[PDB]
Amino acid sequence: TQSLHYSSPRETLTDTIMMAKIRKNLTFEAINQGTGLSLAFVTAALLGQHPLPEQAARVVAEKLDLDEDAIRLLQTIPLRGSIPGGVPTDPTIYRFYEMVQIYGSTLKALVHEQFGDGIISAINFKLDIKKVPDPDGGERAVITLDGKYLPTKPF
Amino acid sequence: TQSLHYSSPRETLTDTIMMAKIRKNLTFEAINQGTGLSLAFVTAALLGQHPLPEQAARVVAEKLDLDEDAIRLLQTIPLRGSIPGGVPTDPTIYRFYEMVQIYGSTLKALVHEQFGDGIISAINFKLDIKKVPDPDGGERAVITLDGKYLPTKPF
Amino acid sequence: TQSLHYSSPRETLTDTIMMAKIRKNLTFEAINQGTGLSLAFVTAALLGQHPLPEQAARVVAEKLDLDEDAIRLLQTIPLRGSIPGGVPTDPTIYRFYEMVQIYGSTLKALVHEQFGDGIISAINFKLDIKKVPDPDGGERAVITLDGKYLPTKPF
Amino acid sequence: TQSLHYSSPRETLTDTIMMAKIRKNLTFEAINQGTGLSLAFVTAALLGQHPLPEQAARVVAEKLDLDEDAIRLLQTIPLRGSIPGGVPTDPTIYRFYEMVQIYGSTLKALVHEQFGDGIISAINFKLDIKKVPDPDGGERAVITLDGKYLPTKPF
Amino acid sequence: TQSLHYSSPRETLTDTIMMAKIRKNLTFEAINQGTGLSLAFVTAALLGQHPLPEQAARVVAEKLDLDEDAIRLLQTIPLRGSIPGGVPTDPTIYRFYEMVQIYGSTLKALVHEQFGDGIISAINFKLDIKKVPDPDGGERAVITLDGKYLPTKPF
Amino acid sequence: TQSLHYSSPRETLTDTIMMAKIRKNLTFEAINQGTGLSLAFVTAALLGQHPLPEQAARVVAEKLDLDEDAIRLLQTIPLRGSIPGGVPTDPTIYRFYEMVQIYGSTLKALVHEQFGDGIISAINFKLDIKKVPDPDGGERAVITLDGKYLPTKPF
Amino acid sequence: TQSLHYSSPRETLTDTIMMAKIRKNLTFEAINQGTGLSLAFVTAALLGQHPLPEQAARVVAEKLDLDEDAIRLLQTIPLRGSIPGGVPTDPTIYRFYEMVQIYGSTLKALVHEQFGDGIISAINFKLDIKKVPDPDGGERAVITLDGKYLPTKPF
Amino acid sequence: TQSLHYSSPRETLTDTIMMAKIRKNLTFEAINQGTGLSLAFVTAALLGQHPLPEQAARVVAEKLDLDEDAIRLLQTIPLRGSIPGGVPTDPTIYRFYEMVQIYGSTLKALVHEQFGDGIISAINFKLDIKKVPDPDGGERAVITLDGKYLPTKPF
Amino acid sequence: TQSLHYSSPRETLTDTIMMAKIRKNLTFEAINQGTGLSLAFVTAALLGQHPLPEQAARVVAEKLDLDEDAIRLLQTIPLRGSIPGGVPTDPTIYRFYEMVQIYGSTLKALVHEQFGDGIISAINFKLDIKKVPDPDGGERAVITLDGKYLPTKPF
Amino acid sequence: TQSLHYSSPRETLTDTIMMAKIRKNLTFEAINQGTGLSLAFVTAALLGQHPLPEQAARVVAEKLDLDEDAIRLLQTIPLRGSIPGGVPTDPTIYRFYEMVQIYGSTLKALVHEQFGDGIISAINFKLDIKKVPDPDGGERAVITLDGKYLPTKPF
Repeated sequence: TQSLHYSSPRETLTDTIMMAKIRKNLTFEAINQGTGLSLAFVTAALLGQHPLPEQAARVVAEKLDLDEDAIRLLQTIPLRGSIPGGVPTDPTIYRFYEMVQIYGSTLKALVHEQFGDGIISAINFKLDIKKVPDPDGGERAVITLDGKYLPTKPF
Repeated sequence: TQSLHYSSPRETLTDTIMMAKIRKNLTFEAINQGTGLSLAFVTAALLGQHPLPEQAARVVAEKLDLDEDAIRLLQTIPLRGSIPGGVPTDPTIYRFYEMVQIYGSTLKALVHEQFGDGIISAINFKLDIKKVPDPDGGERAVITLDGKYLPTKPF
Repeated sequence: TQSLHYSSPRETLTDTIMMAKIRKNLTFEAINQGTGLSLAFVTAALLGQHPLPEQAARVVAEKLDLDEDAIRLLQTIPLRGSIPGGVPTDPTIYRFYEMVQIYGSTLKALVHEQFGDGIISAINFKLDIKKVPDPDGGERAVITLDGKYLPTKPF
Repeated sequence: TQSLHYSSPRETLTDTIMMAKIRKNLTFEAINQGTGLSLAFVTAALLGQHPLPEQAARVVAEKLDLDEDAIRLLQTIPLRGSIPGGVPTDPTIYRFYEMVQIYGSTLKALVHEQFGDGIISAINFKLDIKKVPDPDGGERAVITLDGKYLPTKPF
Repeated sequence: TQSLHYSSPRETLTDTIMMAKIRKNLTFEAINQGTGLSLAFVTAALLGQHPLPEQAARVVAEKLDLDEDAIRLLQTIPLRGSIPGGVPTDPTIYRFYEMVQIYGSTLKALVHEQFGDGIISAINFKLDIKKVPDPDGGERAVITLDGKYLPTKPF
Repeated sequence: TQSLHYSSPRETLTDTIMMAKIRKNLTFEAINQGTGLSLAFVTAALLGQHPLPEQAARVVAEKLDLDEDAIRLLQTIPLRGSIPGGVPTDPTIYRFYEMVQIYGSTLKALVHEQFGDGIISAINFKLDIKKVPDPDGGERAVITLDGKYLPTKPF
Repeated sequence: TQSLHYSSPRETLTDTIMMAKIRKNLTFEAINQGTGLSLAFVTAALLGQHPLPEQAARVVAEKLDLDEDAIRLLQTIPLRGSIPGGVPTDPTIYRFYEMVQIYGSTLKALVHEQFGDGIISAINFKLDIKKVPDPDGGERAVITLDGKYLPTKPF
Repeated sequence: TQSLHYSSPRETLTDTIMMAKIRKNLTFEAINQGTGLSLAFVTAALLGQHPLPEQAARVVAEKLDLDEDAIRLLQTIPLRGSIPGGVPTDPTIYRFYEMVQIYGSTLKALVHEQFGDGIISAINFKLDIKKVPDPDGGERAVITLDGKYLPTKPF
Repeated sequence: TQSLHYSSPRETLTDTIMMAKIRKNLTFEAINQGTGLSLAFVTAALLGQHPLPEQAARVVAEKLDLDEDAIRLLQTIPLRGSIPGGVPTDPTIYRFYEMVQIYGSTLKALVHEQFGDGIISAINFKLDIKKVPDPDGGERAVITLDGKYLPTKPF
Repeated sequence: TQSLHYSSPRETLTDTIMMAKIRKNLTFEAINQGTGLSLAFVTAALLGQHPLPEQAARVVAEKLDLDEDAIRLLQTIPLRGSIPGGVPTDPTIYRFYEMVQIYGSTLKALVHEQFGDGIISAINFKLDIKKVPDPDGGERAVITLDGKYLPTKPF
């Protein structure tokens, strides 16, 4: 599996993808139909953060009119990172950034209390987002971060 | 309810709290017994990120030998933020920071697709962490971020 | 409703809008006539910070000679943020930045005193600017920031 | 009128003031009674961002048990700035920071359109915060920024 | 008068201006003949930091062979700031930056002693530079900064 | 003449000086009477930016009740720089910082046009502040930066 | 097992350890005798980057005269990170920093080629340093970084 | 041997190289066959961090369809550095960055203990990566950093 | 003599120069033959850091196939600075950067001890590089920094 | 020889050294008599950038009245770096920083032309400063940087 150490070719591909999606007024849910993969994984891949397996790349390529060069690039492992410079200003992204700023020390404390020394993985890891009704009217998003506990063992 | 615009008095209190917890070899779960509040909220408060109601402040104060000045400070709204300088280096905290760096644009995209313009709140918001078994051996942490959808409406 | 996680396409559209506005010597007030929306909101959208509803987008597009791709892009939710790098050097923008630097702790202190724990929203939010005469000669700007109070409650 | 070019002595006085306010469970509104000055100005002065005139300094000192060294220091012009490092992490302050990040270019645009070249002053300037009911239940903060227009004229 | 909230179109114009000036081997003094404006103001405008009024723009446009689009853009209020990133490395610019680094606290102290609380304006402001002989051989530059004092008064 | 490569000793001495100046209600002009040196030079020295000759160090020491250790430290060449971090937030200091941000490229252009390649010195340099009335009411500061021209010649 | 979200207490302990090591002229190899653990791990723990098991903590505490509070702190999981601000200036540390700056893209490229998508762990990880003779005279250091491959798999 | 002090021409060549490698679905191991040099060195050179000797440049050029301009550029000494801005966000590179962040002080300590004052070279230096089975299933990467010891000797 | 306040025109010219130098396989010493100027001065000019006198500009232009526009640009005083962002990552440049980081306070201390208050000039300044054999085998660079002492005198 | 990975204890020692040197009015030249070492090396060590061998430490300790704890700490290898934050503001240090900013690319270019690929060492390295008369009046400093060339060779 090929990989890139710089982001500019994948950012160009992502821009080609987004302009086709907006021109055709598609949803990510619709683009993902037939990949057999979870919506969050494929969306992240279309946005430049994961490789797609070849079959999923060709399924999404048919819906967005991508050429063979684009299909090849969609299968490459990218230089990951979706917030240029690390600190977002967009309010939607910032709220998730803010959760980590405020609750980061609590997450560390409770991980070590309940699991032990080590980390919760961001690689052996699954993300998903669910819309649920709010009991007081309106809607809520339940974002689930599901990661393997990897212990730190004295050697 | 009183508030502070600078963090040094609360950091001093947090250090008093942690040295009592380590000296007495207590868990956060044990300190929280009798508050009637969720473990994640009270842990964040002990770590300097929330005010406690007076009853919860006095319950935890009895377990950690805190004086009346400390009880008063525990009830104040703090200057929040738990990662000095915004960018963590500790690997445990960093993994949560990393999730937002990689999946931030995906979260934005799927929020706007499934909810619309606006944000998922970090204020009308609940966090919790659950330990569950991994089907392949080991354990996993399921962290749930549960926030109200607040729309952006043209005016 | 479509959205973008990166700013380059909306920055290009904004430049197209600004060069047409300058070539035609139009005002924002004149562009805004007949949009059904407030001048501050539509101006922010033209400058790349909000989506416009379809009919308002078509009204401004006719005055500025924009095509159907530009009309679609005007309706997309953007990656928000109008000050590259966060810190402005332009004196006009800097004064508003400076108001927050100097009065930020005062705002926090009085929000908590008069409302309680939590925030004043920048999303459930309206801005407007009004010109008033100064009694000592000259003119003043009255800028109104009108945000919903969102409480932080123990959970 | 004396002044300081560094913040540490004034930060010590602000800490002494906040610890007294919290000990006595006072409000800024109650501390301000009898100064004849606006709540936002006097609050900012107590938080280290303005000098107070002598009579106002003596009124607030009597409620906070300040001594003569502290009364003299409260009358000094400080090195202003209330957000260490410029970028806030506290959510309450951040929302006002975010307002400028999002609408900064819009404010510039409308200032130049409605007033002309130049700035809206942050010095010939008045700030106030008002609480009002939201018609849908809850409350809103109406923050007014009232600044003189100073034009940039070719010489 | 029109304005821009981003610098790229004006940077392009400034480049066109400088390339014609170097190609024609002109001085700013000669370009400024007949504008009715001072050399420092017009030089700053040509370098992208001020608008020119229409007739002065046409006077400089004739000497530099600029088109009507360029003339219109010369009349726009720019996004101001002449040092990318804020910190200069060029020795000539750095010396003026260094004067403020070293004497900044002295300037604050003496402004407050001789004028009072408030600022010396950078907008109600005139700059000029004169060359005078040095009595011990050589030449000196006398740069004069002439700014209005704007008091900070209790409100 | 002794020198220091770190600022903390002169920062402590500057604090000693300012606490005495405020306690005694002195002006810098009064402290400087009898040094035979310029107010701006001696003020900068008291604020940690220059050494004083012994005679001048003893004159200011008598006014401020400084001891022989402080007199020796006043004669030491300091590590210069009066704005921690380089970027000021205090409005009074920032205005002078802004003057360089806005007019830095103009200063460069006109130095090279009127003097040649090289720099205007900040070392062979004199600073002075004058207060003059403004015709429209109020007052203006005329700040004079007078520096040697030092050419850059090929080698 | 206890943990800390801030580094100040472990930095204090590390200083106590280092002053005893220097006063007693001990080596890390001698302190490590009888801990049952590897020299690199125990050295990192003494320098504030790992917890020690209780018995190993007592072994090193006896050699360095540490008390029971220090022994408890040695067993706490710390806030990890050994380079304040991320970027070292010390030449010895900088060379290892430089290896990553220069070869980072090569490491990523060869990890993906030889293992696949994912990471080489810094937690399931062992470090050791060995001294070997250089054939051309002198000595070399062979530093071994031994990390588990953690794949990124489509989900 | 020619060299460049800026990276953009070499970044263009690296892009041409990566697009060819991806188009032809080649491995670095396959590209390196016939150079007689180590895989890590040649990979780094292809990624823009080393010059290649002429014969090695011609061997890799033939597999990637490089022309004579590109062969000459591959032989030039580049401006080295593979992480724009110094701080990586890509998780694969970050783990190696994190190794230095955590163990940097330990490496310094053990270098000085086992070798003496001075540095472990990053120039007289060899890097290699080896894949080995993990006894518990899966695989590990053994990365060897092999650097000359250069002492700091008092002169 | 003309001057520029932005670097992009000389960066383009420097690229033109280096592509010709590499294509032609020239040395800087060969390019400089016949200018009557020092290799370090002319090399810095070619790399965008000085203007050349006309005679020298035409000598280098003939060797490099530069046209009359490039000759005019070579005579222009540039915006100086050769390390984007100030901090180099290239090992060759970094070593000189490191020399100042390590010995900066020593240079200050010894300048003030041996010369007095003031600076060693980087403007009235000459740089040169010599290669000499090392007694132990290999080679050494002797770099000479020769600058005017400029005293700081009270005013 | 012992070493430290943090700078605070050595900064404290350096302060003790400088206060005794200023109190006794000594020169570094006089302190260095009888050490057997060069003035630049010993000055750097006193300023916290090098260890001294034991007998030289005792020689300087006698002249500055340092204790046995101080003598031991003078012998430790420090965490090196003499400019907090990397960027100096002091004019005397800044001039040497500026020499590297301006001539850094020229130094790289000429090192590669005259030596080859690799670096000029900052560790196998000697620095000295000499005062020489200027033929046009005044004095100059000749600073010599003498570093070993370390080649970068293919492996």
